[PDB]
Amino acid sequence: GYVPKTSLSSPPWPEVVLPDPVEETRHHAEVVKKVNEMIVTGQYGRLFAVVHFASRQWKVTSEDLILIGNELDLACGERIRLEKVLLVGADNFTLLGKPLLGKDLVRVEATVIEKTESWPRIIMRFRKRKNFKKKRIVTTPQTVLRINSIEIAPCL
Amino acid sequence: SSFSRAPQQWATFARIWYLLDGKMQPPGKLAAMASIRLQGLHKPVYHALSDCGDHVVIM
Amino acid sequence: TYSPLPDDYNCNVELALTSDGRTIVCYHPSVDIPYEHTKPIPREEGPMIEQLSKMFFTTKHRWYPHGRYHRCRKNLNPPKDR
Amino acid sequence: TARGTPSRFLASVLHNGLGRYVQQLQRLSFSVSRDGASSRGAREFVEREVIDFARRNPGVVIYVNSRPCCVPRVVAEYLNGAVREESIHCKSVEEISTLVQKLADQSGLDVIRIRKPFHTDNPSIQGQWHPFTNKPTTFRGLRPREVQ
Amino acid sequence: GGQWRLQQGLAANPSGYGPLTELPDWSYADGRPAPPMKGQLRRKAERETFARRVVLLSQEMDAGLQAWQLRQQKLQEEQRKQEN
Amino acid sequence: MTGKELFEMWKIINPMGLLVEELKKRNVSAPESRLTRQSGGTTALPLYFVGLYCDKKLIAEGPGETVLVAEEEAARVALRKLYGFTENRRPWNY
Amino acid sequence: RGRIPGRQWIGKHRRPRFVSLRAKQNMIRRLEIEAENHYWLSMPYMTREQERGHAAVRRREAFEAIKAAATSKFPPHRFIADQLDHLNVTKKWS
Amino acid sequence: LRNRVTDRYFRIQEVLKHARHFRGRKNRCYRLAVRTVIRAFVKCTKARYLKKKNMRTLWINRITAASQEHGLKYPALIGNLVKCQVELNRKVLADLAIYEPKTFKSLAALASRRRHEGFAAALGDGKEPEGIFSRVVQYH
Amino acid sequence: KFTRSRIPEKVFQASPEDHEKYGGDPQNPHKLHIVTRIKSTRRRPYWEKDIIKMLGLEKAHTPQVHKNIPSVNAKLKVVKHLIRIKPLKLPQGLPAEENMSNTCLKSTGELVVQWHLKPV
Ligand SMILES: [Mg+2]
Repeated sequence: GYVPKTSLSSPPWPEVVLPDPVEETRHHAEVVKKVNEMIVTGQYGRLFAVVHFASRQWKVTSEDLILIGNELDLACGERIRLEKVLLVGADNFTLLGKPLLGKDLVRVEATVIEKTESWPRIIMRFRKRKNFKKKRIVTTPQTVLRINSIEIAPCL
Repeated sequence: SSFSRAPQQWATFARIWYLLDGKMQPPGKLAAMASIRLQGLHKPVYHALSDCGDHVVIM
Repeated sequence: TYSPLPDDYNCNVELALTSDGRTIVCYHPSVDIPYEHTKPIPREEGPMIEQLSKMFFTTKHRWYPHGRYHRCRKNLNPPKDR
Repeated sequence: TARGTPSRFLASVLHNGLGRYVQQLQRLSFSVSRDGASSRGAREFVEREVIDFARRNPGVVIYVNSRPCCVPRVVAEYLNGAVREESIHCKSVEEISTLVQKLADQSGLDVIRIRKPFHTDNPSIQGQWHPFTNKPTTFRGLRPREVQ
Repeated sequence: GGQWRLQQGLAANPSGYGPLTELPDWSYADGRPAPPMKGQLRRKAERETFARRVVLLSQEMDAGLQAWQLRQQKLQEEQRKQEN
Repeated sequence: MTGKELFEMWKIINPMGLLVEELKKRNVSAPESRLTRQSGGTTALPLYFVGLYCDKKLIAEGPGETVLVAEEEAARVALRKLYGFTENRRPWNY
Repeated sequence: RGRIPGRQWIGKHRRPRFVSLRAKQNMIRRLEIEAENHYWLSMPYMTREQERGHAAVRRREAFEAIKAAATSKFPPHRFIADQLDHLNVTKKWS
Repeated sequence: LRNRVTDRYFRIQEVLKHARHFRGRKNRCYRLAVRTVIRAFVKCTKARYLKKKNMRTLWINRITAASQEHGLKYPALIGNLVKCQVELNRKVLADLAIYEPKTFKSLAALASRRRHEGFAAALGDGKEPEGIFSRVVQYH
Repeated sequence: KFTRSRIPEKVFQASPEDHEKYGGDPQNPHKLHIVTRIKSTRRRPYWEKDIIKMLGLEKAHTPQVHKNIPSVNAKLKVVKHLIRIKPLKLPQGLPAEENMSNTCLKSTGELVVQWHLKPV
């Protein structure tokens, strides 16, 4: 099945050889241990987190503010835990969920700072030459939350 | 990181100089690369209103 | 020896999976610029608009003034974030 | 519309949640009337709900003034100095209660368009992207086509 | 990439069924569970109605088959009885 | 002080001098300014990333419009790192 | 130059339309779906005789509910409490 | 003139207030201001769909920029992240690219890793062991 | 004239090749169809619109369970070009009253009776 070297004899892309599964799993374990030791020793500063709240994903950090477009049925100043954290990251390492990280791994806590109504939004419908004109004013409830802390535990 | 506000902004919105060599190169592919760089579409901070273009020198 | 991406720029990425395989760990320490990859520190309206355009690699149009309407429409106390 | 209206950025009065939550509302002045069908709901609210609300929110001073009025009103004064005046004219007890609770839970910041649904004072932890990130460095820092 | 999700058996839309959406979005810092989300309650009601309809249809079809079998019996032993 | 910068709160002059003094106290060789990266050197909008190297080891680097400004900002960055008030430092605990 | 007489897409001389590989693939995908539909419809569970009357009771009960809803249409009740509550519009204090 | 309108001033002002920032007589004459304001409100209503569409387009453009910086294409990055079962959306991906370049480099490395695992699986089609990252967590 | 289409019966007579391809045994046929409207009734005949409404497939991509009986099959044959039909599978059997509230219809067409939302 030999083919002389021509422009089309071999694919343009380079040939990649993935590491053997056994040695690669050993390396995986070593890297996980290293990152776990970093967490144990607290060798991280600010932590950010991609957290799925409401229906969206927010990139979040301690002291951050988030505007959820609805009432949450929570008294202002009440503390909450955001449970759907997709990603937690530090300066030197990041942990990715599949698709969600563990509760024992990540704890993101927020506080319901404010409950408000959005500024009036105009919904205008108009069709030319049909006497079709309509106007509506809508104020969507909103809650402002402040993300107090993002804590990680050595559970890798 | 840890930069002051003005230096950080300058570094982020600095315009870079790229060099293309057109010898035996298709003018269309050269133009595609040059247009991307000129628009700044190669920058993650790209926005049509940010004037994030970069200089392209084609020899 | 396999590396998904070159490690000569930005952080050195090392991917891993926890034993349960339910979470990916990424170790990406930043790469410092080698000292050898560094150099030592060295030690009228028409003509004006043409000079400015040459200096800043722009067109003449932006350097012309604007009317009072636009000047007073411009917001002098814009909201500031961060 | 947004272009015809002022806008601001999401913010808190004094980083209201970092150390401790502080109720931004501080004063509630209810101008009510002894007589007048407009302030019937206001009178019922003063009778049945204002005391409970006052004891629930000890940080808010409530001044109930009953004087001849055609349009009963509630004036909410917040810590940041904002004053919001609302009409409780011909509003039922439930409507007045919901309005008062909304004022209590609402901050003094202007109710205008908010440019971003989020506000970070430390957006970057790994370093904000600049053109020289993800760019390899060359030996002796030689720019392209440099001879020496 | 919904085709890959379909192949793996997940919802083509990640916003569909799955932990990412059906799990509670939050809980009290004390650990107390949050009240069920409105969307989750509606989805649970819809799945309950779907399951109840599935059961109803299957039971109706089984009952119809049993009734048809019983009718065929009745016919067979009748035919035999007036044959004898 | 949330969101504030070290030298936004504490005005200083001669950050290079402060850095030299601090490194002398910490028994580290005096920093060497070095041109790590540059762009548009001859233009009216240059960028200069200047790094401070001690014992051929990068301690910090800073951007600027001119080389002097870049060096001054790199000194500020090095001071922030030495004092542990980096932007990505551990957030205050409440 | 290059005019299409009259209106595009309607006249005798219409603007030519050409099928792209994208459209061909879309149509093929839909055809595959419909072929699978044919397969899954080609295997009935019960026969017509077996199904005869197996849902008659439920259908009759559903129509009985519909008829009851239709025939229960009748004006709502009226209450002295509702009539007298209007006197509260002039409720005052003392 | 038994009954006459006395609020016409305020009725006109309800529109002129929204028309104040227009150009020409459209900000002064009601006969013109009303038409312009109706058009402006209709545009504002219709602009929410375009706002969402343009936000997604901008996120895709920025993700493409970052992926090209790391040597990948946007389709490859997105598809391989999905295959890795990382459900980061385009907004968050663009935010990471702008503000967390090292995290985005890690994500691009993961996407390329999964892409190469898929290529290896296709090449050695059969019952060869599944790629380490290719393995999919199953939820029940 | 455009009229209602009479599909020849031979179209709905599966072959062994089809059985192998689609994984369905001619004996022991499936009891219930999962039907999803994947096509708009707009630009289609009013009779197809009415059949879709009868089957309750007004919302697109919303699965509906139907009996695999000749009459429902006739309606599905009428509107087959607008719908996707799959066999409902019950790996754990029919849901019981105890687990009626924990069911979920997975994209594979299986109505699992336990939905824990936890990794296996
Ligand atoms: Mg024409």
